[PDB]
Amino acid sequence: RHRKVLRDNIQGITKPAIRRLARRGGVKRISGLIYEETRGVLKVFLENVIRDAVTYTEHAKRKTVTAMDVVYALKRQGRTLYGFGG
Amino acid sequence: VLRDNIQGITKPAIRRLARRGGVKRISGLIYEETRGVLKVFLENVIRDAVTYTEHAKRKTVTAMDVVYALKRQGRTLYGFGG
Amino acid sequence: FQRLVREIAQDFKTDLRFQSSAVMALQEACEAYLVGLFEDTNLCAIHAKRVTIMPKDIQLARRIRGERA
Amino acid sequence: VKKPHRYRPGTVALREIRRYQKSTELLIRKLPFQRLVREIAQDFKTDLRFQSSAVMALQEACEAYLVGLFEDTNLCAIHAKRVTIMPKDIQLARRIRGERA
Amino acid sequence: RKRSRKESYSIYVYKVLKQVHPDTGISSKAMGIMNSFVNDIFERIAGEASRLAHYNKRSTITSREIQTAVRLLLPGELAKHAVSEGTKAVTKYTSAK
Amino acid sequence: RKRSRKESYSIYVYKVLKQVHPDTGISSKAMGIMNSFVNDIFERIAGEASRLAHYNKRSTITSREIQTAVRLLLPGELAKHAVSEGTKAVTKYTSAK
Amino acid sequence: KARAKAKTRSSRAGLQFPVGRVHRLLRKGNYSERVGAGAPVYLAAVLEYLTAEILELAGNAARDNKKTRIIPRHLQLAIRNDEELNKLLGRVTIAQGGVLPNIQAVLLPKKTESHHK
Repeated sequence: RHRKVLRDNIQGITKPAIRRLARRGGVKRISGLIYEETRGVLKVFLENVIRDAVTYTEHAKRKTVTAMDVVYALKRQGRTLYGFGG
Repeated sequence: VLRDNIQGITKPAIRRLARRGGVKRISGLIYEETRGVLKVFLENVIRDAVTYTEHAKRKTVTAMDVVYALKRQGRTLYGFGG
Repeated sequence: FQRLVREIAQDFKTDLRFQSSAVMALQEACEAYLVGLFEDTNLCAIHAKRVTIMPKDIQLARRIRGERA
Repeated sequence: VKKPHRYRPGTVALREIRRYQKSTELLIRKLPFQRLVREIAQDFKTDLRFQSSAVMALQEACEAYLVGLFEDTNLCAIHAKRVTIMPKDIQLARRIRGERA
Repeated sequence: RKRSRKESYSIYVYKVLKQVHPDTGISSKAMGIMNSFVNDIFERIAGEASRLAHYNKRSTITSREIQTAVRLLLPGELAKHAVSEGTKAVTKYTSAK
Repeated sequence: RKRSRKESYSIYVYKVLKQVHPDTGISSKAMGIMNSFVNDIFERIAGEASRLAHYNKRSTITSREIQTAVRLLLPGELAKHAVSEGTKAVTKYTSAK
Repeated sequence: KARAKAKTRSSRAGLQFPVGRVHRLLRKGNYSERVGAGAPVYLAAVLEYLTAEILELAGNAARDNKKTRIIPRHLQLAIRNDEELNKLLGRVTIAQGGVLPNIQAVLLPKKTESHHK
């Protein structure tokens, strides 16, 4: 058998979920090639933020990533986040 | 005769700038809109500049005020000190 | 989303753990970012007299924001 | 030779592109820009004086900003299968950067 | 029995809310939002004031510097009204010692 | 006779330039550019270090914090080579007291 | 007393950038209450490395244009042609710098500009 669920990866971010997301942005009609590209885009964003978060985590000699690290890592990219402390 | 002075930013100079930006062909209506856009940018900067100016109780605008006001709008500028 | 984060984090540092609220915060940030991106995408699409967004629109929007990659 | 030599439309524009892209000198004249700055600053505070280098710095900032704007505008234009930029292109780019006004 | 102590701006936000809309409540998440918002604005203003001070080789942050930073960061009418409130506050505080 | 004193990083840049390209000069404007560049990077790094310290309730800025800030701000290979140079410098300084 | 003769901290570091001036600039500037001895050496090395990289690329462009003296144009050319530096300075304007030569392929005329009969 070969499942590895659909890639054991980003492909669990299913199509209709992206559809709902595009619906939030007011969009009506989407092409079939969008999905994959969006996924790649998402990955890049996450990568950068997570990297920074992990780096903050590494400075405190912890093995648990806290919310605060995510907040700060987001703040440095100009995407400050409210509602989780800081 | 003077013409609100925004007209000192003439057509051919704007054409030249657009040429530096890779533009080949320009409609006639661009000019007015561009002028307005330019005005807005300047206004914001100078406001901040003058604010820094007002804080020192000086009457002479210095480069540093402009540099700071530019820095705070996310358009940091190099080559005039600081 | 948990599994995705865990995989990517594993490739930078091993056996990390994540609090739930951190995952929630990443979820909020990602969804807000994507929403904004689709918004600019849709505007770029409308600019070309279309109604269907396409990859080049997304590329255009991200290139203009400077979120290059 | 009888008729004047005449380049086709677009070629001289391209010549202007390469020439101005090779060099660096400022394109806008000093004095009008001085008068512009002086007028606008007067409307906020009176009898202000300006150092020359500040004016030069504003000139650099303005020209770099405009260049970047035209670049994004041109990309937007190409995206619509056109070559002519129009106001809605500029509005689009500016609306995307967040430079709303 | 060991116990810590985390401060916030909650209680004060609650007071203000009861002043402006007596018959209205507010959830914990939103109060957290307001807490983070207050912290963010505080950080921006103090940092900007610091930068102004350092640029003019003055070692004291005063009301003047705060006022300036407010005019820089915030736009228009919001700045004017807030500045009004600040000036009124200083005038009241300085008199009734 | 009154006279001031404005410091800059000019001379050090000149040394570096002669080290890397002996038969080469540089104009004043570019030197000013390099001066501004240096000051900007200095400000970013120190500011970020400060923010890291304040977030972990540590009141000392050490080499560790700088190293972390560098890995945060700069991307990839540039960071790696830079970090290596810095580590080498610390290792040389600490030994030859 | 003995008063061993003072060599610079830079010389201990084998660097050309200074250290002491950086230490002063960290104490004045409200970055932290106290500063450790190791930091400024690290920071100095970072500054020197970056500076060397920039000037290296500049000198390369300089030789390409047959000019022996570095001017700002060269710096802009260096920065925009290296991906990483462009990322660092993506929202930075260099005075007297201009931009890179670049025309989108689509707006040129077609290569069919020759014999057509």
